[PDB]
Amino acid sequence: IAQARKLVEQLKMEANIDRIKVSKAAADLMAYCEAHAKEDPLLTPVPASENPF
Amino acid sequence: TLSAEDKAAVERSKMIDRNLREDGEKAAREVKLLLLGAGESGKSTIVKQMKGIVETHFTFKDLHFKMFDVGGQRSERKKWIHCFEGVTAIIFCVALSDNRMHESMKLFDSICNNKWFTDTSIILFLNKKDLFEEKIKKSPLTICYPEYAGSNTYEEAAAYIQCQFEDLNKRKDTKEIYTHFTCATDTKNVQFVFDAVTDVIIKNNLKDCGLF
Amino acid sequence: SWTSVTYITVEILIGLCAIVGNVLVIWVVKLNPSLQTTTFYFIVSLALADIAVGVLVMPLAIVISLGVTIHFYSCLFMTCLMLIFTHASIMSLLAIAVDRYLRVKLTVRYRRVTTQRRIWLALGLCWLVSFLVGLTPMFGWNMKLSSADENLTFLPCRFRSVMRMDYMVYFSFFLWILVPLVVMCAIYFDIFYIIRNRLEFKTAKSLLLVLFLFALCWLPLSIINCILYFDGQVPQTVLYLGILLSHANSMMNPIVYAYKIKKFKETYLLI
Amino acid sequence: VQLVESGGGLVQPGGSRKLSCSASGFAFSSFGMHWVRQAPEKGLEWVAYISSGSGTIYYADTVKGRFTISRDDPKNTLFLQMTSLRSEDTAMYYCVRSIYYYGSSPFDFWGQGTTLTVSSSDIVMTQATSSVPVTPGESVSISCRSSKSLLHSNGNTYLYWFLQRPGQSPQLLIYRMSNLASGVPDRFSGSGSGTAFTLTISRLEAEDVGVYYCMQHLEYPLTFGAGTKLEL
Amino acid sequence: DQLRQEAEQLKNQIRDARKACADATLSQITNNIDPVGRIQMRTRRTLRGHLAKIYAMHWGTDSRLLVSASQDGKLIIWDSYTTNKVHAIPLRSSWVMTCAYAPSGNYVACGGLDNICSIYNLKTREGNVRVSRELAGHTGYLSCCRFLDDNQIVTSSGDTTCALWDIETGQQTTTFTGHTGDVMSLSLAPDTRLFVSGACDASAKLWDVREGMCRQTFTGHESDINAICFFPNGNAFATGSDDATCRLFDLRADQELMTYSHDNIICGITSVSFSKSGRLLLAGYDDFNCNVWDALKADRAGVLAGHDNRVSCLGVTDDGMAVATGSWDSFLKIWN
Ligand SMILES: CNC(=O)[C@H]1O[C@@H](n2cnc3c(NCc4cccc(I)c4)nc(Cl)nc32)[C@H](O)[C@@H]1O
Repeated sequence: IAQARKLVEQLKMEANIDRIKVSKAAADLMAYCEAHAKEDPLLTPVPASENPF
Repeated sequence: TLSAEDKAAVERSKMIDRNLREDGEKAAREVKLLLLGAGESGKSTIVKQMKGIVETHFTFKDLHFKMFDVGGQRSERKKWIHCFEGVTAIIFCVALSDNRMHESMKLFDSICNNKWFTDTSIILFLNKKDLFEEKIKKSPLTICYPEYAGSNTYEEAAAYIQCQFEDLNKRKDTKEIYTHFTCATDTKNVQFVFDAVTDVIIKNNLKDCGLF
Repeated sequence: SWTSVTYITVEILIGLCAIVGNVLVIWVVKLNPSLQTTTFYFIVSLALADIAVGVLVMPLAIVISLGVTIHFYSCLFMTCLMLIFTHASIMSLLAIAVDRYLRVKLTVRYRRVTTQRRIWLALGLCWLVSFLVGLTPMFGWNMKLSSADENLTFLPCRFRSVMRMDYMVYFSFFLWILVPLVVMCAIYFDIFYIIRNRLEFKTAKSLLLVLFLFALCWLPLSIINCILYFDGQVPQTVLYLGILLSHANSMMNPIVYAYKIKKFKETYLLI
Repeated sequence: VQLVESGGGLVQPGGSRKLSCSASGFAFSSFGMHWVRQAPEKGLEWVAYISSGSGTIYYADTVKGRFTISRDDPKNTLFLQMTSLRSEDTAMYYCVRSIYYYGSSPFDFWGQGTTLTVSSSDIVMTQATSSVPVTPGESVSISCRSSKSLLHSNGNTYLYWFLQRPGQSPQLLIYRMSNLASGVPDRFSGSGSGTAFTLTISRLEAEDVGVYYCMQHLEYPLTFGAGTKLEL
Repeated sequence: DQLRQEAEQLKNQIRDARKACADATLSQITNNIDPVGRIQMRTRRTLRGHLAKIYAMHWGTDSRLLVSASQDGKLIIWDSYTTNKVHAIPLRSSWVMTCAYAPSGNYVACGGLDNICSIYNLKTREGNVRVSRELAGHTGYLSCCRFLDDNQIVTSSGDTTCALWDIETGQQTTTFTGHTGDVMSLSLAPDTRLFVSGACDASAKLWDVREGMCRQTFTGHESDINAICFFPNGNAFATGSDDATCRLFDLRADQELMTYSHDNIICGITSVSFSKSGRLLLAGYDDFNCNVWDALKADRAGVLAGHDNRVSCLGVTDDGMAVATGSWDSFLKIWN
């Protein structure tokens, strides 16, 4: 009576959850990896004068 | 090109390196023994008989042993056993009284078969011997293991069980099993562990040289 | 002559084999960091000794045979280099033997007595004794000590022209070739008796192969020498045979020491 | 933490005095130790230095080879043995601890000092004045100038601001031009660039009075400033 | 039955609400975007000094400080520009499974099989590193200490529950339950108000650190999840199983965005990290090497291959200037 009640209540909040979808948030990961591509020292390597290692 | 302070920093880094190397050496002269077994298998009896994770440190004949007990693992998912590579030997405890024997057998198969424990010898113990016969009289290995057809005496059945556990070893080329039967009351449980770890180490040394 | 051509060709091929083998042993030991411990320290010391016995003592020996008119002393230098490198290989083999005896005899106490410093100190002591024994002749143990010709300055280079026979017999062989063999023999006999009593024919097979290949390759040229010294006679082809046997031990050592360790067997097969 | 020295007193010239610095309350075997001195009513002057483990030992070129430095690490006792003493060696001598790692405050705790009295290239740092009169509640700016640019290639500007209240030992305020010390009031601030260095004290209180000091670490011998005294 | 019917139709029709509004896969849109080639990264620094397996590692907040925790009971703070050891802390237990660095550089938390999350203080008045607070109260082994502030930290455990503690008092301030296996990992969100946790029941779950709320559940693997990290903008999180699959799930789209497995891979992932642009999803493997995967096309754009044992820990700096890796051969190797 109260053993699976908290489980179905967590499923009620997992029913009422933000539904930004697999193509609504797909362009959010491409926007983050595109607009910050110049700041990444591993994707685009830094010149060997600005390299502290 | 070092600044006045970088020189003292590098001196401190070198002093830290010296301390790490000299403490490692001290940590590499210690015998690491994993402790395994099913419940009520005398793990608790052996740790007391022996001279989260519970570590028991004891010195025997100039060998410093760290025996690590992981029975307290809340749920043995065993995605943490790989942390026990390198251990000199896995001390596995079983009790003739506890077909809990079939539970112990499946555990023994599991430990020997691991990709992490293929080179590590196993020291299997049947330490207690004061209640291992009074049951055999009333009930041999027929009740738990139907296949046995030998004399329902202590020595015959105990030897058969020992052999059936030994049979679980699927590759006898790399590792060895050292079995113990002598009563737990005599204080020789540690001495047997000492002989086995000595042997494991002697063989590890000669195997590296190529002699083995 | 045919004998000279045969001796030169066999010597060069054997030396090339020794160099290639020891180079491959060193490549294997360095590629795998797991193979960087005491036993592999001794093995790589023997590997360098063999690279020296194969790189210099192989063309050093061809030059000595040709007998070009090189300075009396320039020849004694060539001979002493040969003696130092060969005695170094023999001492590396006696070191490997002693390390195995210690591991088998010291048991666990082994790692508490054998540290890296003591290992480099023993390898160095071995190479130093080798240098001393091989270079002793320049300090008076030369044919010049007996020549009434203190004015012989230029001559064709023969091992006979610059080396005194009594040394190659009473000093080199009886002290630095026979004694290593007797001590390695007793060590491996005890190591086989201990490993057997604890447990095994694989242990018996390796030790005998090693003692079988050292003795076979260092006894026959040595006895050519022992006989010549004591008034006997020996065909020239027998002399070439002994020389080739020693320089062949040089190349045989890798396959019977380094390829006996399962780890070095696994790394080498991978490569 | 308690550094306390001994070996002070009157000596005639030509003699040899010796000083001990007993430490109580920290790990003396992990700290480098400087000996600093201060002439009567003139100003501070660095003397010697001994890095942890007795490895690096430096001196001032005034008495280089004329003093010697000793250290007892499992007893926590630092010694300075002076061999010949003229009428300039008379000073109050301080024993300062110094730990060097990335981000440390390496002139943090100063000893209580001891009085020694004798009977009768290098970077120059200049302080602008010797006395500034002020009342509480007034923000004061002190400034000092250096010969070379103290800004190293690391980015660190090795300038140190100390304060010596009257009758007391000095106390670190700034350890790197613009870096406060351990538990000093946040009223103080340090700024400047390369050679010109200013310490701004907003909301001056009654205790802030005393002789201020600026010192470079860039070069051994460590050279102190002349000493600006705030007056009230 | 009634509640079983309602829970079955709840999960199936919420999955139908996900599928009916599921427009397309992540690759179907990013297919026309050009790849990045072969990111041949070279070992610049090779930190040595540990004499046992290295189990975890955390960067400093200034992209220079570092902590590495090893099996021989040692915690080492490295200056990663000059390869100098800033600090060496002896660890009450050699059974060290995880370690963390404070975001202010003041404290360092480390724990493992002894169920106790020790928290050490580096910026002391005495010049040594003493244990500030031993957080005890877990019934099993510990994993992923993660500092929120200097007085707040979330620690995962094998008790099927994670715990938000309070370093001042020392109590378990918030308890997150809901797993059916041993939580192996957690990763704090960049805004430090949420976290995700992956456990041995083949399922992760997004939790709120404020209310103790089970906000979202994630599934898709066949085996346990061994490590986890967030996409640097805090809207997606990639895990790594023993299924030899790294997977990228979106916190809002409620399903896995895409899988990062290759057919040639034999063994499972031990560690997962993200570059600063979110364009190189690194992954340490048990095959003795890590793979820098292009996080949008799932192609291995480079292999860091310098270790002699299985990779155990990865870490990318706050600016993205480096990739520290640590493995069971006692060597952390920086790659730039
Ligand atoms: C331990 N020895 C070595 O390592 C090297 O010694 C060299 N070697 C030894 N013996 C000989 C020999 N004996 C001729 C001979 C001897 C005595 C008396 C008279 I008269 C004549 N002739 C030559 Cl051309 N080389 C020899 C050989 O190269 C070995 O590598």
